[PDB]
Amino acid sequence: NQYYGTGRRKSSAARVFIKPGNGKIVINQRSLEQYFGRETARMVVRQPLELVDMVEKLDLYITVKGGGISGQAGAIRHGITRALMEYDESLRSELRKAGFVTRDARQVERKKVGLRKARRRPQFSKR
Amino acid sequence: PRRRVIGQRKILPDPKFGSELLAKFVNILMVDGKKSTAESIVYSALETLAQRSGKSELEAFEVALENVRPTVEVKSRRVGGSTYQVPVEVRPVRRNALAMRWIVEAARKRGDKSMALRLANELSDAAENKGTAVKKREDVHRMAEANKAFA
Amino acid sequence: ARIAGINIPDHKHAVIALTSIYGVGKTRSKAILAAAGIAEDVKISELSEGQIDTLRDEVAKFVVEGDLRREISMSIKRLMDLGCYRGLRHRRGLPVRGQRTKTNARTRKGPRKP
Amino acid sequence: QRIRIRLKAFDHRLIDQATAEIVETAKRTGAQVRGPIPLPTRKERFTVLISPHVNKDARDQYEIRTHLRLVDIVEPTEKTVDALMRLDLAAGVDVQISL
Amino acid sequence: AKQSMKAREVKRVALADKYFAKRAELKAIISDVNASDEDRWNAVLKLQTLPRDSSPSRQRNRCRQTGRPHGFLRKFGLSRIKVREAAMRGEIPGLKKASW
Amino acid sequence: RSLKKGPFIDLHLLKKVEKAVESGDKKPLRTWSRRSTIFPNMIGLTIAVHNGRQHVPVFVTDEMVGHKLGEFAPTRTYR
RNA sequence: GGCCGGGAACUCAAAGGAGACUGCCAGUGAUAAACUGGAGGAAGGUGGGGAUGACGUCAAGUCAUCAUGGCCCUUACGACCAGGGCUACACACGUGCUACAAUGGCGCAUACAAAGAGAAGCGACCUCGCGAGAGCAAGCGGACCUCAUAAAGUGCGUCGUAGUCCGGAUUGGAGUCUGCAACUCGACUCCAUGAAGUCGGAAUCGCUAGUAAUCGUGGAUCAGAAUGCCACGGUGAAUACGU
Repeated sequence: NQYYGTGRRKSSAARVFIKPGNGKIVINQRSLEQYFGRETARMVVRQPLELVDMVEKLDLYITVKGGGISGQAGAIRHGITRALMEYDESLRSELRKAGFVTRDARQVERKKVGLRKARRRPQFSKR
Repeated sequence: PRRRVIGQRKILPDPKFGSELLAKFVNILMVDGKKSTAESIVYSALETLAQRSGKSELEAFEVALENVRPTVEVKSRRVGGSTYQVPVEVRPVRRNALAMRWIVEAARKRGDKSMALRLANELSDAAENKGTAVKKREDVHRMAEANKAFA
Repeated sequence: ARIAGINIPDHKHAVIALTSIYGVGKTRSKAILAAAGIAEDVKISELSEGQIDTLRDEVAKFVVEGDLRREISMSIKRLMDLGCYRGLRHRRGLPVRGQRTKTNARTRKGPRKP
Repeated sequence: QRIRIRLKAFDHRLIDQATAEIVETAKRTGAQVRGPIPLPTRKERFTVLISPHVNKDARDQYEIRTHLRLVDIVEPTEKTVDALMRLDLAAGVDVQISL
Repeated sequence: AKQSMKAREVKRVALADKYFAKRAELKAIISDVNASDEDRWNAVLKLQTLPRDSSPSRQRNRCRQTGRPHGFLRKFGLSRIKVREAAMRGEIPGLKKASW
Repeated sequence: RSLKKGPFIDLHLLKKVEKAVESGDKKPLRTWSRRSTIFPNMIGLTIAVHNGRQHVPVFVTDEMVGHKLGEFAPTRTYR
């Protein structure tokens, strides 16, 4: 059987399928170490499994598109959390109290007329 | 502000070790949104510093900081048309912030070849109680002591 | 080492060192070294008399130093004598390629004069 | 064979009305139809100055939207093609028929 | 604008419509490679006897209601002022004030 | 300008030059055409070129070939 | 290789709907209006960003977008035509771009976006040229073709604090393209030359979170000519004790 989750961040979407046994992770047809060259990204992706002691008991099949590095890592974490909730349905309290069940609704603000950026004004002189 | 209360932002711990203090240090060192470069510099410095003293990186860092943490400082007051220096106490968060800021400012002014080398040299000298960081601490403490009458 | 009437450094790589000649840039340095058959990151200190003679022979094919200076001076003098728009600009000291002169123009005018 | 219809409009209520009409007529004449598939909307933007003289801020921003629909008919018959070609729709819907 | 400027525009458009094909032929002659090398000279000398106003690049877009040579939009054929007037009166299909 | 096109000249100027060279002696030739390249068959003549107000007389020599006619009649007054 | 047969589950597209209300719990308060905490929930107290500008002030700006009272010229202050000027240069001010370097320059080679435009238009594959480009030619009125290869980043070498392998003004020669026509007065390419400048006196400006700082991408006007204007995403901080 499969357990499914969808995750999102800045501009990225991630599809996560989880199955039981012999922990191994495939992402867009590559390995974790092949895909991410950043320790921070690796730690982010690995967090929830470390939090709930099931690191070496589940296989993960993942696809992700849109955005950059950090956005994709966050999307993946969100999706894993959703899939785990679907699988078990009793880790919800721990996951929430940790902080992985919320969607992070932080986007890029727009440019406005008369300014150089969202909030930056030109230089002002009195005389 | 005037009528506001501001909460505390969460900070992720470092990946190699698990300290938020080191994360704050990396943040204070970064420039122009380049976190990877700052992480490289910090890790290289701690690696080159662990050998010199035969102790863990966290312990070396703590020892270096404890000689630059300040306790009292001086604020400026002017209500009678004249400027007075008034001594006030510092709280632990501000202690840590000032210590890290002074360390990095002192490092940037040195004359070695690489930023990692300069940082390692400054940290070792601070552990040995020498350098511009300790000089700044001493100067601030002198200025605080000279104005005890205005407390 | 003397090449075209001047001494070239001895602790640099050949590609950088050869550029000390008035008339040799990076492209010409690469061309000359490829033609002679020497590497590009070999110091001038570890070459031999035969190699240096080869390099002199290669450099002999171009126009360098005094001849180049004579050519440039004659070119400018021709215009200055003819008296066209470009010549007048050359002999008044104001820019020649049609730039602005309400402000700036300081590489041709020098520092300000109150 | 197979018939493809593309519809464009500035008003989505109008476009939905026209699409429902076409689907009903097609189905009623004994021919299968694959339900209408929505396609991406097009947004066009403009910016103008709103003072007859100097002031350089003080602008206005306008937009025009275009809605698009696509409908497929899989096995047309002579009566079906006649019924389609003998139809009339609103005056703000653009229809293109391809065989 | 003045009344004479629009007259100039109309004259220009007429001549540019009149002389279209001749210019295309002569420019094909000059551009095409492996030509006689004397037909080229003759064609270059001949392309400068046709009237000057016949080149499409001597034309300037103007608003169709007033004649303004600045602030022109191509989708509508008008300048910014008249575009706004029509838009608020409700005479441009599909246009409305936008926010996002 | 492009080498695949040849130098540019005005037809009326070219005809006037042909006539003057074949007919020998020539007083100065008045022209408003400052965009014409100078051809080798012009040496020895006097071309009076417009500059905005008057006509400046230029006596052609052999180092001027390849230049436009306008570079020998400046347009602005400065002192 | 979503290639092929297939499936309607998932991303996603665009029409109808649900959801947040101080609605629930405890405490304070005039038996009030409210305030400081907690539960669940994607989101909590105006969730974040836009549009929306009261009676009036400054005889504020615009008779050169347009309309109009009164004045003034009609072989001329109204027409048409080629050349020049709006691009000048002892000097003074405002707004910006590039730098003064190892958190860097140079050479190799390898991940991850978003939003747009296109028939007198956008121009793939192939061949020729060191290069800007040239020749011959598919496709596309477009979730299908084209513009179109994101850059900072990561991995491996070299440079070792020098006015330099930092910076790229100015000037000499040779070219490409648009256009009847590039002297005055266009953009771009190749070879050469290699100026000022080592962080800026008295003053003085922007910013409270996906914000400042830094990296790339697109459109309008337009034959051709952005370091300006209007839009899009990637990386991502420091501090607020108080009046």
